[PDB]
Amino acid sequence: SSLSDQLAQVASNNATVALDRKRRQKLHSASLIYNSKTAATQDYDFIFENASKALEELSQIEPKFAIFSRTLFSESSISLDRNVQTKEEIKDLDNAINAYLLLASSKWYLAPTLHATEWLVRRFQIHVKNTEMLLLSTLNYYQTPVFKRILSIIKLPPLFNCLSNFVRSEKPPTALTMIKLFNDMDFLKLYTSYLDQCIKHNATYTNQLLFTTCCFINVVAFNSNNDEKLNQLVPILLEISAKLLASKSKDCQIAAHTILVVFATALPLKKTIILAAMETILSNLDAKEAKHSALLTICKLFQTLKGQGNVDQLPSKIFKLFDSKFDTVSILTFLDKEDKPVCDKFITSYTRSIARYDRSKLNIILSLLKKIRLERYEVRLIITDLIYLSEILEDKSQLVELFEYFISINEDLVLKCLKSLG
Amino acid sequence: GSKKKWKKQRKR
Amino acid sequence: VTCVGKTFQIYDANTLHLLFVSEKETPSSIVALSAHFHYVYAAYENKVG
Amino acid sequence: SLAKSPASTIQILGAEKALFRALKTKHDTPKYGLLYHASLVGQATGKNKGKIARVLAAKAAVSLRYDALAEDRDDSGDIGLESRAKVENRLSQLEGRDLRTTPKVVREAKKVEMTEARAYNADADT
Amino acid sequence: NPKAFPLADAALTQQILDVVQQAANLRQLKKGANEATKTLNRGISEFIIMAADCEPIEILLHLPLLCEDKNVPYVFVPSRVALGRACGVSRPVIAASITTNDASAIKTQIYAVKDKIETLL
Amino acid sequence: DEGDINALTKILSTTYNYKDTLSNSKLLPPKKLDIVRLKDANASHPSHSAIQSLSFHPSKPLLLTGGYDKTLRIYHIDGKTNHLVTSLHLVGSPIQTCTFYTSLSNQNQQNIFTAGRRRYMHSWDLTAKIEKFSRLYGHESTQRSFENFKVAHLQNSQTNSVHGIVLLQGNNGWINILHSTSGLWLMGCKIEGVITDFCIDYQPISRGKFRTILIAVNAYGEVWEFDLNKNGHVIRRWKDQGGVGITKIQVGGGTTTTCPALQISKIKQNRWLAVGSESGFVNLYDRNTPTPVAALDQLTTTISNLQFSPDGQILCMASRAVKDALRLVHLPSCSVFSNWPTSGTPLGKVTSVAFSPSGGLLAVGNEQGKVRLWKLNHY
Amino acid sequence: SRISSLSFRTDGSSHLSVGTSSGDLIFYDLDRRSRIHVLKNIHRESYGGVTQATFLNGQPIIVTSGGDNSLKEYVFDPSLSQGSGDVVVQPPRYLRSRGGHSQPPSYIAFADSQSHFMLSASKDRSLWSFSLRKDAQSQEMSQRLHKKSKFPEIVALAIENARIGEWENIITAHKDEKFARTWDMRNKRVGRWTFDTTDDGFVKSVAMSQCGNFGFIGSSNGSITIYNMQSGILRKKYKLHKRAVTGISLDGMNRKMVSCGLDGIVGFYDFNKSTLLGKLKLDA
Amino acid sequence: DSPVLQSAYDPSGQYLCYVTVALDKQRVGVQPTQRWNENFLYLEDSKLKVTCLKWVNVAIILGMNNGEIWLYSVLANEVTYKFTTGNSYEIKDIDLMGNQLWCIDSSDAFYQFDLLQFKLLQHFRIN
Amino acid sequence: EDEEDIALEFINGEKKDKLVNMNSFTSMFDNIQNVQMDTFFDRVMKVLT
RNA sequence: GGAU
Repeated sequence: SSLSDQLAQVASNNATVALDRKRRQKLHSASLIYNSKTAATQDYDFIFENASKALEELSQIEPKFAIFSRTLFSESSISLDRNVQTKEEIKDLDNAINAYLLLASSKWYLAPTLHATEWLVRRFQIHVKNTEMLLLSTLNYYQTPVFKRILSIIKLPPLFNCLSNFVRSEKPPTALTMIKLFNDMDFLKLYTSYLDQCIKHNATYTNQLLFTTCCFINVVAFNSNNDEKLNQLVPILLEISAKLLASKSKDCQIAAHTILVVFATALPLKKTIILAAMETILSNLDAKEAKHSALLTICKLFQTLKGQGNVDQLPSKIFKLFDSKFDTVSILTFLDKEDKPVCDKFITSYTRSIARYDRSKLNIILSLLKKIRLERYEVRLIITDLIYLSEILEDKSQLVELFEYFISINEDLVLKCLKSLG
Repeated sequence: GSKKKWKKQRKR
Repeated sequence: VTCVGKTFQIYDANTLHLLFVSEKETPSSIVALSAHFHYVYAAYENKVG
Repeated sequence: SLAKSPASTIQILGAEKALFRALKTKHDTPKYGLLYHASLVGQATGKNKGKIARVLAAKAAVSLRYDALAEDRDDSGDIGLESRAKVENRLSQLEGRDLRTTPKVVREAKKVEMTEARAYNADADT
Repeated sequence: NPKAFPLADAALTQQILDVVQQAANLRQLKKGANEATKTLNRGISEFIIMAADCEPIEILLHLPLLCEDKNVPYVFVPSRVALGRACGVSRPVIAASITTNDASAIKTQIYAVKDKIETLL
Repeated sequence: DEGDINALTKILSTTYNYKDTLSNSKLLPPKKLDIVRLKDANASHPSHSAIQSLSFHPSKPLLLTGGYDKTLRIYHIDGKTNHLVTSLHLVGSPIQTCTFYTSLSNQNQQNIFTAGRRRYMHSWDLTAKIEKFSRLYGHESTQRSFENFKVAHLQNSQTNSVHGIVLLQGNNGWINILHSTSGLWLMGCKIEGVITDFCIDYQPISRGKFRTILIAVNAYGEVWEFDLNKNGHVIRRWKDQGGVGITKIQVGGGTTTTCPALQISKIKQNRWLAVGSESGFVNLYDRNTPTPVAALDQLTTTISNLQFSPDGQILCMASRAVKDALRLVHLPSCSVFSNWPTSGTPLGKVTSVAFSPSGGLLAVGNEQGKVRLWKLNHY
Repeated sequence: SRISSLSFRTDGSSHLSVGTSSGDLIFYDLDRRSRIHVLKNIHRESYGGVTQATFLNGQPIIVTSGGDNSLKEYVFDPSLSQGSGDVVVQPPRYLRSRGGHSQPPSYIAFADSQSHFMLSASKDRSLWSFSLRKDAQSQEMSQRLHKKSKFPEIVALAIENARIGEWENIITAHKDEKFARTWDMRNKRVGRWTFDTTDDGFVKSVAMSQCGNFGFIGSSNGSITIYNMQSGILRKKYKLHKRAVTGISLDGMNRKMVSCGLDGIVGFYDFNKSTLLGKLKLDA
Repeated sequence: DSPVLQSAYDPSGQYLCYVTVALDKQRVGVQPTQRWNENFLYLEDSKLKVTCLKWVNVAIILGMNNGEIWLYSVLANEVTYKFTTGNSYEIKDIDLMGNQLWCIDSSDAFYQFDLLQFKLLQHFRIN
Repeated sequence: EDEEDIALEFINGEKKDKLVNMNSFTSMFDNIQNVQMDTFFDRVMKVLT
């Protein structure tokens, strides 16, 4: 490799050493609150005074911020330089700073954060070294003027190349360009890891989830034509929903519901994946709003199935999990509302499961069928098993009434199924 | 346009 | 080292350039090849060369 | 009278001086007229200002000529509201455009040089 | 749709839509309410056609006022899609205008359709 | 290091293939179509005129072609040789349409009907046993020529007998119905305006009972429905929304001319209905003041050919005005396929289209006398 | 799936490469318990897929081999993320390889007088160029057509070098094919001309003049057609043989041309004057 | 080319069995050499193909690409029995001597069968 | 009855669903500010429905 | 799909 390229690496390593006067102004002129000329006029102590008060306000909003007073916003931190710090001690700074950005995550709209984050920029040059963590955190405020100030002062990493246009630009980045960054498979893994920490740390908030949800769903749309890439999106994006569903937070769970539905409509998937998808949806289904979204997501997935076994009965484990989280009355209420989405395929599997595993709920089968019109073939499948029930299960009033219901509706088809089966 | 004299062609 | 029918060839990993080839063809096709520093052990039928 | 007018006039109703002078002198005509001071036009930028002016004026006629010729109009402004949403959607996608080409993520062609590494010796086993 | 009056019957719509399709080929057709409005301002329109089903119908209720003032014939058809269909465009057209041309090759039936529309009014 | 919430994570680990295999799936993909070209049918023996009509034999592996050359060239389509079985030149009879016919009851009966711009029509039982139909029994005024004719099955309910019928297009909204074998004028049907196109739909009644319905459309968009089991009486009238200058009409999802049945029980109703126009829009209707489900707009010329797949999943629509004016539509998604046809796809001025009863083969004729064959790998 | 090979990365990354008879190579990060990436169809399944895959000791380079007569090397580039690089692992990229025909070659020819390259055709429908030196460089001729699956296996081939670098200098015949295709050795790509027998026959014999200006095509029906390499335009047609012509040669002098056919006659022609100098009949 | 993909006389030479393609489906038919039979066995699957034709002394053994051997009775016009190998690979050839029946797969594995007992006797591969 | 009849019946039973195109969710960003995310999922459903 |  050329001496220039090998030399270029050297410059990156000591980009922040502040070697001569000229380098010092560029490093010190960086500011998120003030302009370049005033920033160079400032001194660290004055910066510490403002940042110290800002954190105190932040501490009142959230007690967790007070801990950084002991480590990052301490008076002795004024005399701390990163260039003079050894390898092991540097990661410890990297751990502390990375934690701090996460607590800044839900508060940048507040003014004091910018004053507090200024000290880290001016003292610790996070915009130079911890570049990626700062962008990934601030990413949903891309209309906000703070974000524009970030781009002007910061050197974009290779993955954030799309934003170079809006660096020192009067217009903010457009929502379209943000799709393009997410379209890159590599970046998805970056945002993947970043999101995983927040789930583990319970630091996620709605605006993150709203923007986070709003983007991947578009990546599905932008890759809709190209099936091969859509396949490459399955390992990474579904794995997100796994972590989001595992989270206790209802917002995280419902966020995953938005994610899951669009892929299934976008792509036909194996039933086993969809079967696996249900258990996670139902395993950590606690919040009220989560069930309503889940009970919509559940049926939409079943609508996507277009293969043999489309309306086959759910497995034993799945059936007991579903009814536990959704009593029969609840799904009856679901079928009561006139604005119900199309859910015939899910019900047909649901009714067949009831007959297979429980004898008591057959009288609900009669009620369920009346509420919803099932497909022609789907009705026939219901005939087929119920015929087996009569031969095996002892003839019940609800059992014959189910027959009588079908005697009233489309009498001929009952004979065909009887003809084919006995 | 098509301009065969204009050929009878629908405008999208 | 790669087996080629009754003979073997040695390629440089850095450039995939041929370095050596077996002086003679073995009486039987080689079944296994083991390389250890400057020596390569070739097995064919009941004889290991 | 304004309702009777077409959308073409409504956008350029306030720049007759520049209009008729431009028409007679073979020069470009006004594209904003009186409508330049509308909030939506202010939101637009560059050449998109001309676009939204045309789009807004067409809907301005739509909202207006409902108001003028309605026998039993409800004093709610609903048609204007849906008309407003359409223009806002038009503005959003129009502004969502980037004339400047996106830069691609650079993936340079680099070179790997093999390096010798220490390996455990099996003679010690034997 | 009481406002749209007079409304052409099924048979009368035939000849009108036929002429409109012809006028499209010979570049004697002006499509769109405002573009129809301009013809009336310039007095270059044989007659103006509108669609009855358009919602809100008030978007076109100005053309009768222009047409009456300028003594220009006008008439309504039941469907806007069919109007834009005959015009030869992929979008619905709720109103269109036939430009005045005494040298046109399709002049006669335009007057014939015009004469009937006189009778309808 | 050495229901359960982590189920979904495990299944992703198991496989790196997540797209469901379309082999098990029986519904064709919405946007991607798997098509491979085969050898031409006429390559063994070329035609000297345009392929006016194409028709697959219901059961036997035979393809029939007709054109102004005045010959019934039939080919044994196998996809690799496609040799000629026989040819029948008919002097002074330009061929505008031809079709196979098999009696719904007597499967042994096989016949071919061919007609043109003449006041006579020829039938061919299967030297050649050829016979000419030229008597209308007093209705000669209503008809000028037999160039446009379709063959359907009529059940006489009062006797339960079933037989074929020949349908014709009259001068002024008239439809003449003739006996397939005896050629007898059975009934006549009328609509207002100029008749442009008609088709046939069958509605099963009970075991062994079905009714045949004639669907007729005017250029404007009025659609008439006639019950031929009840003396051709009107049963329903409706208009094609946004319809003007209608050109063609067809049904799909059940039995039809392209997908005939072999016995009574096989009779099925068509769940689809599409209507063409000179401009090129096609309004699709779900037969199950109607409103179209979709309004296709891809082609910009007159609809000259419109045909449904035997299963009713694909709509094949074509126009003869310009070259390569052929599109395939997925159903019920109503989305046009993109991968095929391509710029390099050889189609020319499409003039004839044919769907095989089974096997998913496509035959497309052009002005140049070339019938190009394709296979749908999905079937 | 069926495992055929295994290998671990010893470059400091807890990575395992698993090879499968299906021809797919998968990489798994043991520490993170995730699949890094999958390489599909690197080696033909029909021939055992990946017979052997080994990480080089202490490098990010992995060597992959199979029964399809091909050896490939794949390298894992450094992460483009300044941090969390272990998450951001770049997919392995093709570095270099050596390979040849997957089936026994059907025809061979010497590329140059210096004898540094060989042209070889096999039943695998591929035309290859093999070096005769220690470099062992091997390339497959590009079949991407010029604008004015693999082609059928080559049944005949001729090469000249008089006008190399100026236009097409190779002619070949394809089985069950009624025209011949041109190849250009300098560009290592298909030529822009195709020669047809013009007599509804398959190509059975191909030859070129020493000057490199005339191409000779032998049909199965006994006709000989003459084309120009640079213009690909038919010039003359000779029709003496009634059966297939199996051999066609023009002397280096470009005066006397010789032909032979399955009918057993040998035709002697004056290329300059286009006259039948003589005809000789042999027993077989 | 010829429409007849494969053909075979009977040992007496009096009856010829031929396999041909109808649309995408292969059909097997038999005709009397000395002198019309319109009855053809039809392969319901397009992918299925007939690889081998062998008469028996009135049955014909049919080798499939599916990896199984069929015994077909011309009189009944149906497959009486199907000998299925463990592997799914296409059969490349078939030969018969009385009860002894030998087939080979694309894996180059020899197989032996018995018509009387309807059983796979042995399977082996020779280097 | 035959299996192909069952297959065609199942085919007929299938009904259309609106597909997701290029510009289906771009407007989500316009109305992403100060919106309850339940309503966001509901809007996603409405556009998907 | 094609040129580039």
